[PDB]
Amino acid sequence: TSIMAVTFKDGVILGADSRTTTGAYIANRVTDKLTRVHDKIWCCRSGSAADTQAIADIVQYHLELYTSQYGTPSTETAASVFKELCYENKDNLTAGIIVAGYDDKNKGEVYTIPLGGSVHKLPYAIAGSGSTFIYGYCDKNFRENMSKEETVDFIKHSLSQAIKWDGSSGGVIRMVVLTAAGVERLIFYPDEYEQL
Amino acid sequence: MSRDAPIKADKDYSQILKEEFPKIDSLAQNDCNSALDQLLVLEKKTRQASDLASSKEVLAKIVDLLASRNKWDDLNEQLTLLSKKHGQLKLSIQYMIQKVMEYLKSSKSLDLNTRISVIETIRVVTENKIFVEVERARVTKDLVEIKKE
Amino acid sequence: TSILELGQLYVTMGAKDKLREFIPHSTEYMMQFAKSKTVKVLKTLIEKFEQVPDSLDDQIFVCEKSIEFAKREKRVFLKHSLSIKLATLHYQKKQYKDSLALINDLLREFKKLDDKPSLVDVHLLESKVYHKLRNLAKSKASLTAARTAANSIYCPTQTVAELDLMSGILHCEDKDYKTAFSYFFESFESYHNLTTHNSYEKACQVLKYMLLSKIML
Amino acid sequence: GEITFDGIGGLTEQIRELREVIELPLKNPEIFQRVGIKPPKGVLLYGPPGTGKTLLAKAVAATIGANFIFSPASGIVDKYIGESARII
Amino acid sequence: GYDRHITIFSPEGRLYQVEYAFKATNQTNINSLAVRGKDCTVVISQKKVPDKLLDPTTVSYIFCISRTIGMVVNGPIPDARNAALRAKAEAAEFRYKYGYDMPCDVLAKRMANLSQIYTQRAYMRPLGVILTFVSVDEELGPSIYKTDPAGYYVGYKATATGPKQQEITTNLENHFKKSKIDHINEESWEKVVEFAITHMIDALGTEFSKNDLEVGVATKDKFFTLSAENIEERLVAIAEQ
Amino acid sequence: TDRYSFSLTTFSPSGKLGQIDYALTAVKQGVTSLGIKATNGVVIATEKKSSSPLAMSETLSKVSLLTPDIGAVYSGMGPDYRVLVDKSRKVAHTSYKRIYGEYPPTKLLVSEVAKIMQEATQSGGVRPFGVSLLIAGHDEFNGFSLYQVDPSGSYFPWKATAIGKGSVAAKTFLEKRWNDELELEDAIHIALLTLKESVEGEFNGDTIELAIIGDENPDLLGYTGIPTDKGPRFRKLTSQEINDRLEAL
Amino acid sequence: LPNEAGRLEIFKIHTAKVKKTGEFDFEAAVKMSDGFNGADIRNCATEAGFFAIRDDRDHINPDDLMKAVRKVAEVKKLEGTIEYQK
Amino acid sequence: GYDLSNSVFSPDGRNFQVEYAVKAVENGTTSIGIKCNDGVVFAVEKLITSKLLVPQKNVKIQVVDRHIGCVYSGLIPDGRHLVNRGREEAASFKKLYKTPIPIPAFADRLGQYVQAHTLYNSVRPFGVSTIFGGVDKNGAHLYMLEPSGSYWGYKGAATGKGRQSAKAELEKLVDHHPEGLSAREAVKQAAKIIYLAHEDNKEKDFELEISWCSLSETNGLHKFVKGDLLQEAIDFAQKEIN
Amino acid sequence: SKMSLAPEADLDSLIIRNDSLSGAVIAAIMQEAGLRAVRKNRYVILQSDLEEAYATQVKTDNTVDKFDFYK
Ligand SMILES: Nc1ncnc2c1ncn2[C@@H]1O[C@H](COP(=O)(O)OP(=O)(O)OP(=O)(O)O)[C@@H](O)[C@H]1O
Ligand SMILES: [Mg+2]
Repeated sequence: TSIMAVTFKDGVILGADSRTTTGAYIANRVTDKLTRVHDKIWCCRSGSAADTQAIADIVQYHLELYTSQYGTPSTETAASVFKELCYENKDNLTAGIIVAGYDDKNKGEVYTIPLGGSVHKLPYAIAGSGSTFIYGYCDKNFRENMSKEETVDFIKHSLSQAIKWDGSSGGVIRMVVLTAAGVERLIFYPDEYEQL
Repeated sequence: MSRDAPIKADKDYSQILKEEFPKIDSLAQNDCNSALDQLLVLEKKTRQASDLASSKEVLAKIVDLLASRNKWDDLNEQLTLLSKKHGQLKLSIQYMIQKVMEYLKSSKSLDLNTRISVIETIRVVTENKIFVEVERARVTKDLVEIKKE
Repeated sequence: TSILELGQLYVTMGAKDKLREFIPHSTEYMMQFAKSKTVKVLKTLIEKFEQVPDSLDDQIFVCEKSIEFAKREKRVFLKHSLSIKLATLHYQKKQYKDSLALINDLLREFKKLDDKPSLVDVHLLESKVYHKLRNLAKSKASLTAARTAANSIYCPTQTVAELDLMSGILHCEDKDYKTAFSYFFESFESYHNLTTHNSYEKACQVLKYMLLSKIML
Repeated sequence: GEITFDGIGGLTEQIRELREVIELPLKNPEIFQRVGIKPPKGVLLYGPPGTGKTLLAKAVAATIGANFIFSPASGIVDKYIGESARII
Repeated sequence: GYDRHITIFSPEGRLYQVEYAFKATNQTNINSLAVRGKDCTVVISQKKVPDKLLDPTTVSYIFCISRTIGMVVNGPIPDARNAALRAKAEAAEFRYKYGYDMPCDVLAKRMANLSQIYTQRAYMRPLGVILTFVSVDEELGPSIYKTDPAGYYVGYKATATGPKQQEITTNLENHFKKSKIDHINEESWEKVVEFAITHMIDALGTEFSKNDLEVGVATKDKFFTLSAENIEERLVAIAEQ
Repeated sequence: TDRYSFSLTTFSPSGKLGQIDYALTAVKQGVTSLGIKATNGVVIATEKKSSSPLAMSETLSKVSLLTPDIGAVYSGMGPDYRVLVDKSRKVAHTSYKRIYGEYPPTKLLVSEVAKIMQEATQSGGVRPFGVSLLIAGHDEFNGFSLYQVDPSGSYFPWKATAIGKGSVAAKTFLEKRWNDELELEDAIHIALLTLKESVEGEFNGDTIELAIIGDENPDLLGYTGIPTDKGPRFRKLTSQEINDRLEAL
Repeated sequence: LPNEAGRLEIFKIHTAKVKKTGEFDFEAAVKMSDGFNGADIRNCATEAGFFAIRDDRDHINPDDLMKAVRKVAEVKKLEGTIEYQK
Repeated sequence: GYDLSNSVFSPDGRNFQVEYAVKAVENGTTSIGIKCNDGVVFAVEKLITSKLLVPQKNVKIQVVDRHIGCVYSGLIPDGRHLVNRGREEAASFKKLYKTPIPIPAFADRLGQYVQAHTLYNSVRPFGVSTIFGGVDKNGAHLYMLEPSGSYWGYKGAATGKGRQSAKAELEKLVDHHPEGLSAREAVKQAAKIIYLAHEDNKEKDFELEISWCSLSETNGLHKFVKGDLLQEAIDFAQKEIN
Repeated sequence: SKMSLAPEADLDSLIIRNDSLSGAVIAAIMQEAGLRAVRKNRYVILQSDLEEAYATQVKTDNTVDKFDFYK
């Protein structure tokens, strides 16, 4: 699996694949990894599917009550819930979560949560098993505060390389864009990026 | 409610535009609608006393509309719009309604104009009886003399 | 379906010799079924026959025949409903002797079987029979009974209208047009607002009685 | 202890409400003929003491100028049962 | 005889304790009026600003339970916050465990059951708030269900709450006599607000400010409140009609 | 602490438990309800009343489904029925659909719900639900049966019964109208007629709620293609259907 | 009992029943020294004439009065007046 | 009748016991809270009942998290117990969401707790009013929490005996500034109305304690105003009432 | 019958709203509606005058339908 999020001037764009391998048999190849735990904070799954999904439901539950009583969550606030649940179950559950959201105060932000439960703010994050192959490409062609169009192509190009080198990543490349402009889903068929 | 800044501000501006009243009045001949908008803001305030003070500025200005024998059609419309909006409670407009009637008497305006404007005044004060009553009977008595002829 | 649409045939129709003949043998067609849902139709069937006039003998004769089959193997409710109709038919046919005899007979047995709001009707019939025999002593006595029974809340608008109608008419004979007039207003409204299907005619009669009261006064 | 029409401040809304029952049928019982109701009679005043329930009574005696009475608390209570009835 | 002190029945077949809960909602003097539109449900409610030292924006009686369900609360403000918190907790629970946002009908019933359990405990006193839930569901359309401190709820064409709410009921009833349908047909949510305010003004015989009102509007799949500027536009439009 | 664990039910000195007498009073402040058992069905009926005329009574339910072939109807307090019917549904599923994998018998279910009442007269912080329920049903082991659940926590089988504040009137009406053999159609006509004398509201099908546990319906079962399996014996009648039966009295 | 600003309406009529150097600064202070009934407004007037007597004045000064409204209020904290009316 | 507990309820829609507990707060020390544009300036009267006492060592001011000052009046132990509970709550929030707890959020949690004890007969109603607020990313806030469990936003609040003097002059303060005053200015205005509220406590003599949380003075952290600046305010207030 | 009215006032949708009424208290409702009409300066009884009056002097009990969930 390959997941990333990258910040950009107007917000944050999210990128994922939709292949999920159990063994060599792909259980489903149209399966969306991009998860809504809040209207303007979404997340990306990797690792064992159940364990990440379970926590994401628990975080959606907890952030609903947070929004209705205590004001809205920031990208930071969401990331900590993920962190603290992974921390109590760092011996039992393994989850890779990239948490990305757009606030209007601090703009788009990326926090990543490894398997142990730690949170780290980064301008871009990559996680999974296919994203270890694209690390050097990602740091080198990453520009801070690119255009929306350049960020979309940027993640497309990185994940085409991820799919080139990982058999656990594939399917279509799905993207969610979190911005002030709204929440825009994009989708990329494999012919489109096997060239790009 | 929890702020007293609107009370202070309506008094300040009424002062300023009552010393700019001659500048406004001269502009009134160039564009009566331009002149009138200066004053309207004042009465969109929530202070009924300072709205009353600034309704005096309007009554003065609308002599020009009254005097003319085609601009009083807009006076009839303004009365209708002011009363319905909020009434600027219901104190401010009582003095306004009253002071149009005296003007119609000294201008010597035609029977037809006197009829229609006063007809608009009674359409509006119909269901109201917050103090309109007092004016309202004399206002209809003006129609009556015309309708005898 | 079969007996319901055959009464549509009957209701159409006009007062005809075939219609007359048909109905005392339509209770033979009714029994042919042997079903217990005859009850629901058998009341409406008779109601249709009453509505247009179909000769003195036949309308009483039909209704009498049904009553026999409403105790043959059927409910006490069905029987008693038809007795209320039989009694009204006799009154119109201007037999007051046959009307009174039946009325005295009905009402006493259903005090062992009292649960009935259908004796309210029987009281109002009883008042009308006495009034036309021209005794107002016992027309008043039954009418008083009927008012008491309708004080308890189960009564239709029709039922309250009938009570108002006789009460008004009694007081006119007592030479008081104040209390009569008060009932004719509420009686009148009942008929005016109850949709016309025989109500247009009674509403007309009540309006005249409202007006009569004010001439005397 | 007489005072002006408006001699309790803030409870002015209660003076207006009082005169509806008292002074409007007093001058003209005739405006209630049109209406058709039983003539307005009877008023109860109650409050926490010190609000001039009685101060109001002295105002509505003075302003109207009608015949006025007035009763001591317990000085129209006698030592004879039914002699204290006869007086009232 | 303690049948007024603990939650046990009297020989009148009534729980007095429970009746006293209804007599607290009329003491804070908040009136509400709620009508079902054609794409919205609108609820307008009084905001009492007593002093110059209260900040009116934090004065609330509209709690936003879920994304789509506002709740307006009539009666004491301590009990209001406890109820709002509970209602929210259960709704989030429902989304979590059944995988979709809680309907209004079912939310009314869930709070009704806990309020009944609070009239079944003799050491937990019921909450004395009457709760109105406004929504537009896509399974029931525009909806109002009003729950009470006893544990009774029923659906409503429109509803009112407060001490003078009998006066409001009359106006609304006439409005539904004429239309002969159980909701107002008007496709603009804004003009359903204007109608709602008209019926409130008739009932209470008082004209309103923007800070005398606090308005919540449930449109299709979102619940929001109007800010104080936006409320004034609606009150300006009352005159335009 | 919270030392309420002492019962709030106590014997009275002339015998009889005072708390449930008080709850029985609450049944006679509630609406009226009745059940007539036919030999080919059951009809149950109740009256609908509202707190506002702006309240809908098309969203008001006082007849509830416990299991598909078994319905309940109450007289008493609304709140007390509302929680308790949920508990009746719950215990049918935990103890006979997780153990015997099917919907419980009518006899069986009625007994279990009386246990729930019985522990609401035991211990502090509880008091009995002040309703009587009629539980009409059909099972495949005892046939049709009609029951009355008491706030005592006792039950009795009946042939026709009433509950509510107008119960005495209703059962005396039904005394003459019940026969050994009945039609379901006649049962409906008696049910609406009996309830006409005990309802002070309208007598339209809008405000009279009617439901039969008559013959089963396999087109409301939600699937087809097992003949063997049978559908809901319950059928709630909507308002127009109830009006047709009012004309058929 | 007089409202928050029903106390104020008595304050304007009872200050014309006394002498003053000028006092039109009631509005905040009386509102927030609430507790009074209508009879206690005229005891604030009399108590401002006791603070006057200390200073040796024959006028009510607002320096006299606003120590008065503070003092009349405090002695009235002695017992409630709790009543439940129909 | 109708005060024997708090599961009694009256036909008056009042709970009597809870109204009675507000009278304990009326017997407390005077305490004020001024909501400023950029913060809040709290001040509390600390009586000198003897020269035996040690000045500015008995705090009625306990900080919660780092940016929420809490100061109270009424029964001093009960309010310290209330603030102990809310310090645990502040920590839990910081645990779970890795951020300091907001002012509206802190208010809600305290309000449920005080609201709970006026329903249970196993736990005794509160007899405290607390005035608490601070600066978080959602602005400055000021909240007053009744023992009945009610709160609101405030442009000015007070509780204690000498709230009569304090409350009035806050109506003039809003009327001075209908867009509020500076954090700097509010130091000398929080001091000034404890000295005017020392006329409901003029039997005794007192020590002024002042604390603030404002963005522009301390950076949105709650700190104590101490040294020469505390003494500058005391010199200001001292002149006003003389 | 005693008083005049406008045909907008209903007498018969006021029976259900309160059941615990004595007749002197129905003489009170109507007499107070002729007081409320007079604050308008109306001499016919409106439903504004009659329902405003109805609400007061009819107090709230433990028997009435103001509180109802016993159905
Ligand atoms: N409302 C008020 N305004 C001015 N003075 C007042 C007022 N109320 C009372 N007083 C002063 O107190 C005196 C005595 O009060 P009064 O007997 O009028 O009160 P009350 O409300 O009728 O009390 P109670 O219910 O104990 O009879 C008055 O004559 C007057 O001097
Ligand atoms: Mg006195």
